[PDB]
Amino acid sequence: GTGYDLSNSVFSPDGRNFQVEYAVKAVENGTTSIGIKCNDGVVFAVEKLITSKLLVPQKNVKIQVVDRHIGCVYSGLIPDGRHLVNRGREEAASFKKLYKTPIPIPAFADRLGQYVQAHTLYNSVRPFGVSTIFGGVDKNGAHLYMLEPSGSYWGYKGAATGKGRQSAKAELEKLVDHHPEGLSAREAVKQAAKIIYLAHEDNKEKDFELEISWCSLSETNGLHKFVKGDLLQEAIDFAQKEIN
Amino acid sequence: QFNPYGDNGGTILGIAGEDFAVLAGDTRNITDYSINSRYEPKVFDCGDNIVMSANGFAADGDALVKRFKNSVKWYHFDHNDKKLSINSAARNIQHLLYGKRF
Amino acid sequence: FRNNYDGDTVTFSPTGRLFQVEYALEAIKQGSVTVGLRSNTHAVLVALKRNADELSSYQKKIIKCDEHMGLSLAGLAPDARVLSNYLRQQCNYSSLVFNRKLAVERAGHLLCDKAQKNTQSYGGRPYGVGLLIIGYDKSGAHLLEFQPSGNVTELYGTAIGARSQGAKTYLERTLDTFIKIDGNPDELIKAGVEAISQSLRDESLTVDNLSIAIVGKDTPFTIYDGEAVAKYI
Amino acid sequence: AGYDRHITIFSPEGRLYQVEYAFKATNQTNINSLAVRGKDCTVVISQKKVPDKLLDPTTVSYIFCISRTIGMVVNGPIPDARNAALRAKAEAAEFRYKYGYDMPCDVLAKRMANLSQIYTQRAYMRPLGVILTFVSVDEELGPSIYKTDPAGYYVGYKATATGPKQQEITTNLENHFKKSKIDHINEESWEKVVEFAITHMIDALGTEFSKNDLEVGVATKDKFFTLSAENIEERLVAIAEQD
Amino acid sequence: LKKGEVSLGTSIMAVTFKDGVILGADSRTTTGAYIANRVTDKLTRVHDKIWCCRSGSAADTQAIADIVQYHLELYTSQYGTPSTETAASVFKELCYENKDNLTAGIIVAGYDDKNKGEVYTIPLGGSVHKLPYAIAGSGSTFIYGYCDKNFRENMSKEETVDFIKHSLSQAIKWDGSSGGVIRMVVLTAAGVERLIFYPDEYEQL
Amino acid sequence: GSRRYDSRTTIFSPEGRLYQVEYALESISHAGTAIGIMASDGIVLAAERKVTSTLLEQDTSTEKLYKLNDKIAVAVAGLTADAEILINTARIHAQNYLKTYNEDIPVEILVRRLSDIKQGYTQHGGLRPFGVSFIYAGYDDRYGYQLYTSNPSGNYTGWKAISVGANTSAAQTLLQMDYKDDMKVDDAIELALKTLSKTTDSSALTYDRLEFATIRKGANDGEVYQKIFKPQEIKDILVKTGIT
Amino acid sequence: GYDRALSIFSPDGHIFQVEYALEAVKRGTCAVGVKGKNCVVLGCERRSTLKLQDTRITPSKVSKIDSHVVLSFSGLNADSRILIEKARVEAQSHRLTLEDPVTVEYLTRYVAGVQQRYTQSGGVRPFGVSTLIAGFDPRDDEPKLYQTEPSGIYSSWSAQTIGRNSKTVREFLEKNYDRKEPPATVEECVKLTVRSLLEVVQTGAKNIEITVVKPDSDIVALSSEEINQYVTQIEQEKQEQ
Amino acid sequence: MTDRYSFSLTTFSPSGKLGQIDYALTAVKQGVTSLGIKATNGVVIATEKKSSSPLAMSETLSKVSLLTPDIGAVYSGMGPDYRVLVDKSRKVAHTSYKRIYGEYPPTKLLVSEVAKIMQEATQSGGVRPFGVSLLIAGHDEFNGFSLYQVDPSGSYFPWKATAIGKGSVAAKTFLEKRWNDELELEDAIHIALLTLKESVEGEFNGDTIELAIIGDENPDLLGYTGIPTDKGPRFRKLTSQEINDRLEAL
Amino acid sequence: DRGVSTFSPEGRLFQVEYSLEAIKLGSTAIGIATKEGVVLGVEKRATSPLLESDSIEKIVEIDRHIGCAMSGLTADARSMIEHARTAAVTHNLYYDEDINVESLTQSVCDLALRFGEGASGEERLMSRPFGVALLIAGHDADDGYQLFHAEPSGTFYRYNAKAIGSGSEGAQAELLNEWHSSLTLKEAELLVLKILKQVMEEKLDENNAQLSCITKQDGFKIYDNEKTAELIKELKEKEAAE
Repeated sequence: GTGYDLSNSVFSPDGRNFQVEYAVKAVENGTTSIGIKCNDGVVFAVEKLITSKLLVPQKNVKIQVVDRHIGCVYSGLIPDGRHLVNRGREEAASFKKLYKTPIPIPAFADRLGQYVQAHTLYNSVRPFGVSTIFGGVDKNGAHLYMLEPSGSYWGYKGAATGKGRQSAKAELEKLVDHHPEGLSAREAVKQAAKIIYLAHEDNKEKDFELEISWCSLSETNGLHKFVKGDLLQEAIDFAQKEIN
Repeated sequence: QFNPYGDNGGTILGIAGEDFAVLAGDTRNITDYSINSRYEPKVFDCGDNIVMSANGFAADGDALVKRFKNSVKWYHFDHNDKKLSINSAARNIQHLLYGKRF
Repeated sequence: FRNNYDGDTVTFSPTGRLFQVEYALEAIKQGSVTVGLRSNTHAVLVALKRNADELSSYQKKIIKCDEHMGLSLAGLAPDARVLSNYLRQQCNYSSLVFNRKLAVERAGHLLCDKAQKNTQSYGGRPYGVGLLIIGYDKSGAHLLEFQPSGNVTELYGTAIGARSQGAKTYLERTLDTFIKIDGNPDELIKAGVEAISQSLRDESLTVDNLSIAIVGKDTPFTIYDGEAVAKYI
Repeated sequence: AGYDRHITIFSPEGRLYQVEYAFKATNQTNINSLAVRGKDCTVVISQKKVPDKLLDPTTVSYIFCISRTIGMVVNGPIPDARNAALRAKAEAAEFRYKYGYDMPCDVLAKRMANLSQIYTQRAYMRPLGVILTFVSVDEELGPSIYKTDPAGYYVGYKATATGPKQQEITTNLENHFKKSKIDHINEESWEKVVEFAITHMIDALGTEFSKNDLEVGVATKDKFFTLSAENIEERLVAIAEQD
Repeated sequence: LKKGEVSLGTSIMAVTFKDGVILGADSRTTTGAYIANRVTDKLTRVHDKIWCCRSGSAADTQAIADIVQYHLELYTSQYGTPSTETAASVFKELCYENKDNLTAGIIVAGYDDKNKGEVYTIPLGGSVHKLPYAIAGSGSTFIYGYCDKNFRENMSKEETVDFIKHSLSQAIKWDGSSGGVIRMVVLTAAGVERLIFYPDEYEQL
Repeated sequence: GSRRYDSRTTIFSPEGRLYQVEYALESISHAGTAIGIMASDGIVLAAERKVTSTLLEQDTSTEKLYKLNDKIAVAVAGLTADAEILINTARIHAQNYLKTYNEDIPVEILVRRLSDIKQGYTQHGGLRPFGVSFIYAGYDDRYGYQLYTSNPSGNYTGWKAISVGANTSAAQTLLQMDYKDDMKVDDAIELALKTLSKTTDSSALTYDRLEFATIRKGANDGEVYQKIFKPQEIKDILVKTGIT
Repeated sequence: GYDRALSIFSPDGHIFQVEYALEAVKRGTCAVGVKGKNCVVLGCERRSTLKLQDTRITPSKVSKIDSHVVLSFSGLNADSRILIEKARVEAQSHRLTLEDPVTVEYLTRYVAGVQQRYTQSGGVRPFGVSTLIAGFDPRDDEPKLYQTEPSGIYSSWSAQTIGRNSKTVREFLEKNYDRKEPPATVEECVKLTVRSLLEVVQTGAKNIEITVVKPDSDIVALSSEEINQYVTQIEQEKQEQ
Repeated sequence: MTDRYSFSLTTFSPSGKLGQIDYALTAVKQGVTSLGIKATNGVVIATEKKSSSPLAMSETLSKVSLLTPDIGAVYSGMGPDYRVLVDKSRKVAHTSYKRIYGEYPPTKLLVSEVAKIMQEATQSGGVRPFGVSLLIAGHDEFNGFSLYQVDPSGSYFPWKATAIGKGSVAAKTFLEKRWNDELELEDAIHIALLTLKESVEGEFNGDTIELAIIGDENPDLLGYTGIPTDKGPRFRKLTSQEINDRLEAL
Repeated sequence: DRGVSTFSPEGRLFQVEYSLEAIKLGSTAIGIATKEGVVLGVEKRATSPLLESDSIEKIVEIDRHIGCAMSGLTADARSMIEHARTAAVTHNLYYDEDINVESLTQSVCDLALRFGEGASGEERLMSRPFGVALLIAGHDADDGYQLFHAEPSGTFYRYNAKAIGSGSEGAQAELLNEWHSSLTLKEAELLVLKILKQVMEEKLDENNAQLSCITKQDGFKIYDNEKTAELIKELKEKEAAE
């Protein structure tokens, strides 16, 4: 027949859920954002699109942190991931409440993928319109994960989502080749900044703001934290030079 | 067994003025023979020129008084910042108290 | 297609969109206009109160959820009332549990996440109102806009509802002026006064038409209606 | 009416197309995998495909260790895989908890099959479009092979494969097994058995495989585990010798 | 301890040493003056290198342990080997929660690679303490002075052993409830090793 | 959304009808013809075993005539399965009623009991009704023998005699023709058998094609005695009709 | 668990389920009642589509909710039963709770909401039954006549009919009944009833069934003979001209 | 989430029909032809073990399964449906009967009980009827041997013998031809072989075919000794050997 | 079909939107808030002479200080009426006082949206909006007399006077001119009753219409037929002057 898409849990005649696939639509539409696992740790980079001067700088913050070691960022409908994020914040809490440890990134990774996939399991459950790049330093190093409304996430040497991901995925692939060694968080900070501007070239039509956060076994000790001030401004001009 | 109650000591005195009204108790809080706090203000304005104090196990009255001012807030919300009549609160608080009846 | 994809909150467009949301978002525009802006010292709510008739009164678009916090609305009132009450609890809850005035930003998160339920959850609907919320706190004055999509934003100034765009431009047009106006709510008001006048189209705001609310540094969340607004009319 | 397509109810022919469509999402990931009982052991070989550098390849597996003893490889959407594995993982411990001993492999499959059967009959539940493959060395059964479908249907296997070219691999082994007449490989060392399979995997796929190319797992007495790329390459070494 | 279930007591002690931790306990289980089962192992594996000294209600411990074992196994089946600490956290929960229904003290001990051996006591209070060594059960009473004076960190494997062997023997000697045989369990990177000792030896030390 | 899938069972026709009820009735037309008669001295129960065969085992087989109580047994027109549900329930209900009052249930009470139960699906639940209707044969203290009926709608009546399943109108005609108030059971027996043989859609009316029963206060009695006839007995009385 | 909302405002703001229930009401065999000066009488046509029934054990289209209060209806005999039920509980409840049987209105208003509820209730359809309620209040002889309908709306009637053709007989009744003069005599009230009845019933005695509430829980149903005697008389006076 | 299909999924046709059931019957008819025969001394049931691949190990799939030492079952249809029903059937038997009466229910009640389930699927929302029908044979003390056939209608009735699945018509045809009352099981066994042979297309042997009986109690199978009252299960499953043994006896 | 909470492509609620239809289908009901009091009057709209208009009340008393009238599908209000009355009592139960008419009114309109099928974010169990609209008149110490129009939208306004039901709008227009703050309860009676008779299909009488007031002194007070008939006749006299 037809209209298989018209209800979530339905399998398409080819066995697919177009709703999720449609949810994927706005995901791309979601603000381009990336993440990087550097040598010790991970870095989370996202463009903050400036809609207007009435927006107050730095105030509306995209990247969200789970526990204290896990940052998360997503292209898509903000309230979605937020809603999800809270659940993750719940998850780790329960996890840590039970396990006394902060949660391993992959552990944390898994739990969500279920909860997302749960929203693939019912025609009444609206899949998620977001894909979160997320991770942090954990017991064993860091990890870099981006979870799809499909309920699929993976380990990522680098990760990107939203519009400009291609420009990103380009640059990420490069740095992989530029630095199969690894990367210093600092350069991880710096390079992402360039990538973002480059990624912004798709959305170049409007001005934006740049938000980048990171989790460094070294620099944040394994905490997850924002890039701020000079170091933030550094990568900016570092990129703002390199963009030219 | 854990006792749900205790006493923090300190006597409170209400007096209705004709035109005015006044209420007082000590500032002394104690436990048994140990003084909790020589200065422990026990009496509280809840708003609308209406003051309240609960003498007994403090935390009870404490949370209570808290809960009461909470009620006040919603009253003004729902009654559109109408002043709460001193009697009404009593009728109200009675529920709060009797809400714990058992 | 529409009837296919516009029917259920739970169902994306082939483009991955929620028309009920979009429709719920539409009703915002249908709703009357309200305006808001903040200084660092103060935040201002400016509403145009709409009636059914002159024999009727002007529906108030403004709500106080707290001493540091209250809101304005353009959209379906009851949802806000639901949410405002919900919010009020939270502030009071924060006040109860933490003895803590609810952080305006942190406040928006809940509602942002709250309606987010309606979005992904079958059987319900998003709230029929977009929301402007001001609060003053330890982080100072704040102006937060809400979207029935859940999306919340902190602004210097803004307006919502019918044709709020003009002042919205004018506000953006006027940006750095009022935000610098500090401790002078009056101009902050009169700015918003001139603002709401911008998106005033049919009529001029009147004593009853206009509604004003303010929280500020030492200014608790308060509302100015009628004679209160008179000097600013 | 035509919603029968959309939901799970008998077609006018008495058919469940959501199920049959879920059979699509099986090979959708396009991984040709196999499982063979060795002599004492059981080995699963599968394609490990990495599309992107930016990925973590190591994070990419459809072979999941359900128990100490039981590993499982999945064919279908990774989320359902990530979903189903946990479900299984929940069972064994609880089985182990309830029943004092680790769940024998089939029981899991039997157990898991029910869920699909539930999803099969339940409407609001969609089934999962994954085919599951359960092997381990069962203390009673030694090597054992069990494969479940979205239908809640499953069976034992002397050996089995899964994937788009599963059909051919099936033939290859059937031929080989008919040739051998024996259900399991005679080879004692799974090492050989791995190489044996990879051979027949390379064979029936006509396709050579590098260390990254393959997802591999090893069912041993009391333990399941998966090989490294080295072990893979190690096997890849000797296969290059015999062949 | 409920009416009608067997009482553990005996004497449990776990001691970290230079190569890890070794666990030991008496084998004696008693209902009142009657010794229910003299040979009973009170040393228990929830997890490969993570282990426990069970005191309090045997039923409790026996019941509790698998539950932890369950979750850990599940946890491991998810996330792999937890910290010996994390394992303790599990007990604590049930302990701290069901303390009102639970009479069990538990010494939780497990070998970590990074942490080498570890010891975690959970008395009936449900509190948790990581310790260089720990003792519990009835006979533990007698040996504190002995243990403390005689304990040292990073002793040998065997130095610990006899330090263990003597300590328990005292408890076994002094405590009635402590006795049967000394079961010892080895936790190192080397692996898990159970050791038994017959009275005709450790009674004489 | 779930709405797509609801047949919306309980919704009214524009004419205020419930088609499921209508269709349930319709399947009942397809149901094997079942007849019952309240004689003066008793109540007769005869129904056609429908869809029969050689290796079909008759003796244990009862697809139609079931006994709720020793004063209440019933004939079933509809899905065999569905009734057995209600059958069991009513028994309990009666048993409860018995266990409540230590007294047998006046039939209608049990009847009305099931009546509204059917009606339960009628007015709520989105649940299909039962495709079953019943002949309620019962003896009470109050009215003595009582012959009731029910429809999936739960509407129900008393009868001096009644038929259900196929050929009802035909039977009803024959019945409403040949019946007379004072008829003795044995008359009604053959009368039904007469009606049966005639209303029989198959060639011959034969025991192996029939279920048969009677409620009668025996000659030595004070216990009003229900009896289901054995196939032979049916076959025997089949001869006594001259039908042979 | 089934919440689905059947009763919904039409594009033009109607609930057809309600409106269709009205049809089963119309489809329902006509029912009528009239209140004499001291009394009330309830006529009902026995569904005549079938016969040979045992009418004794077959329930009457009219039923007593309480000794002083009865109800009749038109619609699905099923839907009534539940309605019939809860009201019976209700009176007893009111009896128990209030130390007093209901006022006819009280249960009436009660029953109305029940319907009226199922309207804006979800997951259920409304009843398909409209009802006529009869009774004399505790310590009040006064005739109380109430008409309810699946929409859950009630009202008092000098006289009322419901079911099929009710309009027809209503027109008869509207003119034939006079408020200024209730048919004080039960019989004349019964008479006027049966007169109105044959206007629809189309010539039957058994087809007709009658019930009368008198004060103080005095409630009586009439035999066909009593009926026919009126039938006879009524015919004559008609024939006479 | 939160299943909102509470509404009966199968609804009476304008013709007064339940299509899913009909389609179940359709699917049931599609089922592998499977038979049962109630003889004097006992009852036998039979079906072809279906191999969708020789790599698959047929024995690992059992279409015939003991419900009680005197009762076992077989189907024609979707294996999985049959699978779960077995457990419930097994369970409800213990619970609703044994855990009450300490024994194994008379064939009818369990059957009556089982069918009850299948009906429920037909009626309750969110669920579909099962893709099988069931040939069920059991011996009880009082009713002795009996053989039942349950549909997705949840309807069930006894047989002298019967078959379900595809060739069942042809089978039942030949069955009626062959069947008499006085058939002893072995001939009936042999008969079934003959009969199912027709329904059999590919290889016909104990490895292709599944046979079991309701026989006399089997003390060997009792797994223990010393109890006079319990002489063991009447049910048994037949070995490919025993099968192929009697397939010589063809 | 289509969901009940489904927004219009304009962002409106169809059922709510449609609910407004049966509102206009409701009898025309009118009231005037004065400083003296609040006059209420409503359309009996008897469907038959045998129908006794006595048993028709679309005017109801919530409490002495607060009462209301209905126009729409009536028995829907019963819950609301019962609900509303409770709240005041409840309020009084808690607050030992009368409730602000608004506070009550506001509370009532919270019933509005509570229809939904397992709605997202809360459990509000009702199938559909209420099929009735409410004129609500109460006297409160704060606001004196007031008149609010309750709506299935959950929205309500204050009104100098209001006309709801069938002939509302025209009658409304009438109110627009006729009303002034200085109107008197009697005048308002006259005005309503006249404008009723205006919009009424049948010739207005005490039987085919119904009257009542709410007066701070006496709170809610119904007008009997007789006083009604006088005012009627009074109008008939006053209505016929020039």
